[PDB]
Amino acid sequence: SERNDRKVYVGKVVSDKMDKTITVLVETYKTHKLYGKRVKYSKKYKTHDENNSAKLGDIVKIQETRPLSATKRFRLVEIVEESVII
Amino acid sequence: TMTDPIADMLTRVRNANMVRHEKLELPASNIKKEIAEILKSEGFIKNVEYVEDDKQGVLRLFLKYGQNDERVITGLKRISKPGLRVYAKASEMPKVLNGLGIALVSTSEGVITDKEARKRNVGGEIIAYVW
Amino acid sequence: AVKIRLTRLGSKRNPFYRIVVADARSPRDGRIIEQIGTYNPTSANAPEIKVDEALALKWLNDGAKPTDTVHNILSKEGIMKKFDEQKKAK
Amino acid sequence: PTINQLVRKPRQSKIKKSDSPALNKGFNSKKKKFTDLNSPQKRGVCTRVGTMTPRKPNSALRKYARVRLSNNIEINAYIPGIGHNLQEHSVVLVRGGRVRDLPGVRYHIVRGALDTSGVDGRRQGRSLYGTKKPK
Amino acid sequence: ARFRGSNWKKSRRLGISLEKRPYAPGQHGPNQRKKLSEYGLQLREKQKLRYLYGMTERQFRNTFDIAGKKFGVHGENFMILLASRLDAVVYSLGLARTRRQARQLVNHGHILVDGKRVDIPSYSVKPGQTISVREKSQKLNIIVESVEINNFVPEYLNFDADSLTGTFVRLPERSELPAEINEQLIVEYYSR
Amino acid sequence: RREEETKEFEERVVTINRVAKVVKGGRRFRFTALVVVGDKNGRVGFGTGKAQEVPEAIKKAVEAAKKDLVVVPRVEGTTPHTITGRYGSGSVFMKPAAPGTGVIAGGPVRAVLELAGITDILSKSLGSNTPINMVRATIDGLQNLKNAEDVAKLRGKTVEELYN
RNA sequence: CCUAAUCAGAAAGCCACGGCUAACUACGUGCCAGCAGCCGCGGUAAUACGUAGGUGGCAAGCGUUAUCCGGAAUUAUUGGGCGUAAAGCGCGCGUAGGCGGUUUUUUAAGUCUGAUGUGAAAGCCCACGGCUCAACCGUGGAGGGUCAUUGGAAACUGGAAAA
RNA sequence: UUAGCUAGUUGGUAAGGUAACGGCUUACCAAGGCAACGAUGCAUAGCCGACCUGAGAGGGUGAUCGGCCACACUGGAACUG
Repeated sequence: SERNDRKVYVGKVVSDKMDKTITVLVETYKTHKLYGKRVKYSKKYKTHDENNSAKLGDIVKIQETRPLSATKRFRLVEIVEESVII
Repeated sequence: TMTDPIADMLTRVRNANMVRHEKLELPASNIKKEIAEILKSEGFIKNVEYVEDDKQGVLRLFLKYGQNDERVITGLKRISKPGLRVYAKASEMPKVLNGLGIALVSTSEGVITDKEARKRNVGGEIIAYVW
Repeated sequence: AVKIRLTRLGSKRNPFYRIVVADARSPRDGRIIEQIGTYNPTSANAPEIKVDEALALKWLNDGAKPTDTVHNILSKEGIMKKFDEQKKAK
Repeated sequence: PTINQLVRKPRQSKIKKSDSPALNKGFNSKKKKFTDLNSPQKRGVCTRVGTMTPRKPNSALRKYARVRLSNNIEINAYIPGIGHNLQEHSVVLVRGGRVRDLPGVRYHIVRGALDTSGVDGRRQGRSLYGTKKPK
Repeated sequence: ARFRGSNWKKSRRLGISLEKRPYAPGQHGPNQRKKLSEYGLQLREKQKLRYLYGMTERQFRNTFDIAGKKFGVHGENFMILLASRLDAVVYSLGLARTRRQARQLVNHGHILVDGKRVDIPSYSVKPGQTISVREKSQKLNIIVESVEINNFVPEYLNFDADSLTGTFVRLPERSELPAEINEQLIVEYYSR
Repeated sequence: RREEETKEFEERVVTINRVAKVVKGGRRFRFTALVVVGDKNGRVGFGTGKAQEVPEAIKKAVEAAKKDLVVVPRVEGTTPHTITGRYGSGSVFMKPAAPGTGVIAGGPVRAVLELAGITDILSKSLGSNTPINMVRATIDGLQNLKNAEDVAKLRGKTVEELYN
């Protein structure tokens, strides 16, 4: 079926030390029920590469795919920004 | 390092109330000019006069006082301050002192008094009450 | 395995059943899917009954087996007449 | 405190404590643990009835009793009213409530529910102390 | 415990009318007694409204807070509700000599609200309603004894005296209801 | 300042204490009593005094009460708007109310507001529970209270564009 | 459930009365017996023990006990404080984090705004209707997301670029 | 006054297996993964629509009623369907 534009989550890479898999760190910031301020808490989405195409420190977005391995689900769609030491 | 310019202007205004001096000096800003204009339009400010020198400001304003030298407001403070920013919808927008006072609020189309902001059904981030 | 059925809701002496689509596995007074109408055996002869008769045809056309009780009321209403006019036509 | 300093800690309270520390009853039998069973009153066998005196400025020979409860704990409770129909080995129902005579006793039994019979020497507070309406 | 008291001693305390009245009840009654604090004033007002119709407190609070539902001022609504009871409608129209006679007339069922039997004095009368006398029982000594005297008639309630039929017309108020009272104290009593 | 016995008045006492002064030998005491005074039509004032007996002390408090006076800006049988009073940790907070509610507050402040002619008003005492400080804070709140005409004259614009 | 007949005859008590908190007199007692939620009563004239009368509250219910919330602003975002009352560590360097000078352009994530789907029903609230009324039940409405998608705005927060 | 936890763990390959994807299981290769934004442990506890309270924000509870989950003297397993 074609009904989902899959949940696209931008983020950055944290490590590349496993075959065809990376650990994208999605970033967002969420509120607090008691007060009304905002604070950011991170996550670490593992991701399925084809040939370890993504690099360390890269900026990339991902999408829902399917359960692919033991606690890794999302696939990459497009590398956003790739660079060297800044 | 100054965390907030609105806090500075409101402290200057209140500290001008406590000793009563017609003239005050404060580095200007676009939001500062707009809120000063709305202050004059409510009736609390006798006159407004911007000046230019290196680089910003410095906004000089002329206060207002009653014939018996009575301060118009009985209090003045902000709501949206750093760390805890605040926002306000169109219907939820508060009526401080009802008609008596007004509620400066910054909107997607510009900063206006509390009234027009509830009339147009467009809210925004409040800045400071005044009453 | 889904059928029109009634869910009683009254308190002790004046029960107030509801017309609603449901699966037979579910409890009579458990969960439902989408409400249509209601039922009331009291305060009037003939009783007071309401019915969707617009989306009720949807569930009869895509599959359901209303009880003979529901047959009575719908035949008194004549929407089941249009249902069979649609079915046995061809 | 500052709002972020209040975000990263749950704004802890001053949670209270109980006034009947045997409002709780441990597991009766067939077990060794102590249940958290709550009750407004507990029965118990009284292993001795005694009498003690309060501290200053009050002075009186105040009548108390130590009782073994269902939860196999040891508490003290003073008997109210005129006359007490109890002694060692007497079972009794127990209420909760502290008295300022002396610590080590913070309950008081209920008169007329258990072996402790109500005293008919009263006619005004009859619904307490077990007295029944006279005619 | 709707009503089984003398109901005079209470009026002796409150100073209100539905030789002996200058005093106060009881042995320590006639001489000097305590002063009145605000809580006492509020309780006195509550009793002065409650014993008037002879109903109870667990009903009083419910009647009070079902008057807190509609719009407008609170007290006036409370009184227009509590004078909208069946006994108020029966007696304040002139079918009795006191409030309790109306209670015995309604619990007996001598009245016919909308020409129907009713056995409660707590029913809420409504506009566009009539009330009858169970015409079989329109000629007992007490009934025709009470109706003949034109005791009083407010303008929100009518009559056909020969036909013994009353009817509600318009919402009353303190201006049209005698035995006028204070509203602020009684509502403030149910605050604390 | 400018006491007047020309208007109607309603004396109202808040509290009485038995207050003592210790000297060598005996122990000297002198009763005290505070009072509030107003005509319940828009004018109010409190009062204090001390004497060796109740009636003389309360008479002193009342005769000193008229000398301090309050304009009581009132509207529609209610305060024009909501405020917070503060005087020496005797904080207090008031807020207008729809008609038919009535003054709800503490005993002393109820007497203060009932005797200043306000019918329906919402408030709650805070901070200290001593009658004197919260009563004085209440009066201070009434001193720095304003109405639509008291402000519309000040600001260049007028009423009917800014109104409760 | 209704018709007709008969009788006030079968159907009422509990708590409290020093203040808080509405409601006092006599007697017994005399730091004993006792009361006690607190402040506290009682050693010979107890409005606080007990009893009698009277009174107040409440009612076919009433009081005690346990538990929870409020009061309690006594976890204080709305809504707390830190000289002396509990509370600034001994101070320094500094990570993570929180916060952010002035102006312009830009993005539209936050924000504001509209629609769409959804937040079962029962329940709370509102309005009405039906059980003699109420309780109750039904009906319908509103309300309810830190919800998702999407159409717009760009002062402010945020992202980028330029002073 | 619970600071390191995890070795089928994490990743891959291949196969098997499951209605299905999946270390779900096997054999081989690799050493990663989780954790101060609170892992793991310990202790308690079914969850929710709601109920009680509170003006409001909140606090407490999960009795009836409905939804979901877990279990049927205790532990293991599988046939039917």
